[PDB]
Amino acid sequence: LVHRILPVAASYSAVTRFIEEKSSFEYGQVNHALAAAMRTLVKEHLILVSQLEQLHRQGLLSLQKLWFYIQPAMRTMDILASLATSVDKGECLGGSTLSLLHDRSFSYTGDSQAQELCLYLTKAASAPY
Amino acid sequence: PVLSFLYRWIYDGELEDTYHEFFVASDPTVKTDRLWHDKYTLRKSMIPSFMTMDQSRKVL
Amino acid sequence: IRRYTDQRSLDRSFGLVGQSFCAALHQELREYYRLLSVLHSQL
Amino acid sequence: SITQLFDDLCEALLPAANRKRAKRSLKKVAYNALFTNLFQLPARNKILMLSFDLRVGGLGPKADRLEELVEELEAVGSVLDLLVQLAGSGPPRDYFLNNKHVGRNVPYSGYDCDDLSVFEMDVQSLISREECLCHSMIQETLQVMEA
Amino acid sequence: LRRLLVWTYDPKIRLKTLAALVDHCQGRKGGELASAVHAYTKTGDPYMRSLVQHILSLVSH
Amino acid sequence: KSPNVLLQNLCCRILGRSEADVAQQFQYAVRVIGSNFAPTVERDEFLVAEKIKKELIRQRREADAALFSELHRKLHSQGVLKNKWSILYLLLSLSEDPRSYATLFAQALPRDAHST
Amino acid sequence: VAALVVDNGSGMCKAGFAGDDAPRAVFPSIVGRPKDSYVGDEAQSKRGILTLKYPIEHGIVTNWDDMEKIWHHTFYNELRVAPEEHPVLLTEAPLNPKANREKMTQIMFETFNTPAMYVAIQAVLSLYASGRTTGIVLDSGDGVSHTVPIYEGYALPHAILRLDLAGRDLTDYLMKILTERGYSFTTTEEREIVRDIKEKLCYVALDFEQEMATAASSSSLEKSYELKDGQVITIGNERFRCPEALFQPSFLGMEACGIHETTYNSIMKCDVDIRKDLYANTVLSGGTTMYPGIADRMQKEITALAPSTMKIKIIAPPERKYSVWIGGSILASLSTFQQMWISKQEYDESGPSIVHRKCF
Amino acid sequence: NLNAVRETMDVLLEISRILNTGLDMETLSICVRLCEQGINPEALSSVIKELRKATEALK
Amino acid sequence: AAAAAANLNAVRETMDVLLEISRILNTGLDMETLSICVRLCEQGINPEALSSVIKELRKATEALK
Repeated sequence: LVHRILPVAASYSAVTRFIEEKSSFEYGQVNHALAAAMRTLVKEHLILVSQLEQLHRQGLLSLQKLWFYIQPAMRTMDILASLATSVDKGECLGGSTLSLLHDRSFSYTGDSQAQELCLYLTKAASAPY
Repeated sequence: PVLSFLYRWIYDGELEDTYHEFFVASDPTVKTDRLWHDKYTLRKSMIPSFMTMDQSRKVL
Repeated sequence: IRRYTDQRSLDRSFGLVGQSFCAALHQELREYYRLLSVLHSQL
Repeated sequence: SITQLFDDLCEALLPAANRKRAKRSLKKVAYNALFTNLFQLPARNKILMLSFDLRVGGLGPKADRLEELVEELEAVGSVLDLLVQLAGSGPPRDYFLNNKHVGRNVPYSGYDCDDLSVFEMDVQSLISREECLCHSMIQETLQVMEA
Repeated sequence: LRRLLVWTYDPKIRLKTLAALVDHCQGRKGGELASAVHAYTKTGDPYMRSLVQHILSLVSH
Repeated sequence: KSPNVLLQNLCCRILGRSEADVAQQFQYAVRVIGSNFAPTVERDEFLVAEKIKKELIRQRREADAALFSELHRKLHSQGVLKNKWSILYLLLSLSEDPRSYATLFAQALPRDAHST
Repeated sequence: VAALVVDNGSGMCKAGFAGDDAPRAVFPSIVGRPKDSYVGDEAQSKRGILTLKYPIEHGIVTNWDDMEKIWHHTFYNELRVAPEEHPVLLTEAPLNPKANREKMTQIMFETFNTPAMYVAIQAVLSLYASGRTTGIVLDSGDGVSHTVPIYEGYALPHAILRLDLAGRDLTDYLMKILTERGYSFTTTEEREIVRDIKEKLCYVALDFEQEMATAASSSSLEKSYELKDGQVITIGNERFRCPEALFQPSFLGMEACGIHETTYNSIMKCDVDIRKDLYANTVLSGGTTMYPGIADRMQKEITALAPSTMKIKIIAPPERKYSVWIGGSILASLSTFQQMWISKQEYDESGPSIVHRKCF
Repeated sequence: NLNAVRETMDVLLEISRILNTGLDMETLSICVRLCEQGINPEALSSVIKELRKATEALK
Repeated sequence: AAAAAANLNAVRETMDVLLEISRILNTGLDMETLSICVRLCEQGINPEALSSVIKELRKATEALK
């Protein structure tokens, strides 16, 4: 059960480093504003993990309950980590990264709760371009 | 998904499925005036059974 | 149902209809985990 | 039409399925209330009173929506008087909301910190609702065992 | 509250900006220091852009 | 009574007019008092007394600056008004010289330094 | 204690019961005899001998024994009516009858002998279906009416729009006015066919200039009433001739002013706390509200009566022919409707049988 | 003309939604048609508030 | 009870003490308006807000003359 929930930790890990690194003045204006927009979701993840430990101090939270509460995070980090690595390997280190967001946005047309997260990022990161 | 194709195709003549899924499959090439006669087929394996064939023809 | 939705959330080829379907399966399956926590609660 | 509107409004208020003479009883309750009342400050001002005590509780843009969504009826005063006099009665997210890292020409501000304990209370609401819901499920099937 | 990590997370962008503006402006003066921050106005990140637009609007006076 | 109708009556006293006609002004007032409602500034009274004595003395009306000191004692003797500060502050803010630095001096402490 | 009703606002009947949405017996007001005793429509078929002398006139009872004849009629002959076993409610003419009220109250006292009862004020009982406390009382069938209901009840009206015509009185005149329109409709046997011709095909009377133009100048003409029931030519042109009663005194058989302008004058001769406030939410019944569509000209005349019109609107329900009785049913069957209540020996000590003294 | 009445019923929906009334699109649609006859709106509010109490009391 | 007089008098006095403080400050307020303003301020409200509005509503009132 531990191994089943751990992929959200590695999913977070990869976007902390993405937000950190792609801030730097090499990478054009667009790659900054993408790394910028993503900070919001690290806050929300950090907020979540705070309250669960507060719960745990009361004794009122169990690993099976954690496996329930984590589920929106499991999806919403993986929708981001699988976007970061596509900008690393793609080296879309210019206006071309908007193509990767527009394609990924259209791909999630079926998925609503995942589609808004992707529509947010392209609505944000396109502003400098 | 299937209405997100249809409710666009009913107003604006464009389609974008990668792994094929919508029923009004355009064939490639034949971009000349012959487009009107030939270009848009009607994929019989993929009309969604909550609509009739006639309907899939009206939207085509 | 888990092994099915894994082998269909892996590989992109399954299409938009495939995605919305496994999204519905994840959502309707999500409550079954809630119930299992309500059970896990008992001593 | 006139009398028929009181007829089917009573049917709308009657619940979905003894579906027989109660439909007359309720009509008598309607007529009683109507005629015991009949024998015994315009709308724009009325709604501002509600605009305000919304705007103090939180939820300011909703209050803004209310007044802009009805300055538009200049081209229904009695119709509005229904909604205000019935206002209390009813049955008991965004990413662009309060987020400085996005948009174009955001001005200087420095730390809000209340816009963070706001955000931190939302997430506390979404854990607390799903704990009270787990309490309302566990009692239900255990009660019929213990009874 | 996440052992503070939630609250520090927003300061920790401003301080990283200022220390890295300081080490970049080190030793300059005058119009050579008003130029030295006009360098940092060229960035996508609108948060960092807001600080440096403000600080330059001071220094440009 | 409740703040909204009191605020309407306020409008109807400063304006020379009746209740239905002034509703755009009441709309403006609702927009402005709304949100600006919690205490913005930490409120205590040794300061708001000084900030008025100083203004009367500045006007060379130095006797009124000692009459205030006893009117304020009387206002405080009777035990009715529990939020004195606001109505002193309001009257101060409305005051007029019968005939600009403003930032070097003591000011109200900012309250943002605390959380709730 | 399921209450009955009478709804005789004119020469008509409406047997209400248990507060149901419509009266059961809806026959026009007639009695039996030259068969020894019967009801109106039953005895009206044997026209050689068996008839009635209009025991109800156009607006009120013709004699004191006609009320007891109506009591011994379908009020006891039909629909299992038995006033000793449950309450009943009586209608009234404008400002009520006196001798017929005393005789019908004596019938309710001793003959039908009901331990519970209600009486009078039918033109204001229409208000329970009009849906507002102020209003105008154009709310009766048959040969007479007067639109003077209330301010908030209290028998204090301001609009006083009576006339020497009514929703079925003008229909009976317009049945004979097909003969005045040149058609072959002067016979007594054509009064049945022209009652269905001049109340159906004579639809939507309008302004006088357009009605004069459409009769001969324009190609409107009449309907194709060439039927075998006694129809030669229709009353579609008589719909255009009906402004000679609705806007002229004597050109189409009336005595007062024309029915739009007379109502306008009687609504002008009024107080300010009512009438205008009554016409802000007033609503009709009977043959006036069940009219063929000529009420829009009256609404136009009501707009033209006062330049300060004060948003004058008058409603007219399709169900109005029953709603004069259904309004009674509501007005009697509330949980506090004892304003016009008469009863047994708790109230019969002063005598139920008084005209206007005890029952008030 | 007519679609102005449907969008009127969208205004008169959403404002009844934020005023947190208990109402639904059927009752709204008829309540405006009663108000067009001049019927008193406080009197309508008096029947509507008591009819929801009886509606529950039937269980 | 007598406490409905004893406290009403304290209000009669606290109101005209304040009518003095407001006239030494040469403010425009009549006796009534001051009573609205302190009724507001005793509920909890932020004085900066309505003190700005009072001058704005005055500006509108005088500018139409």
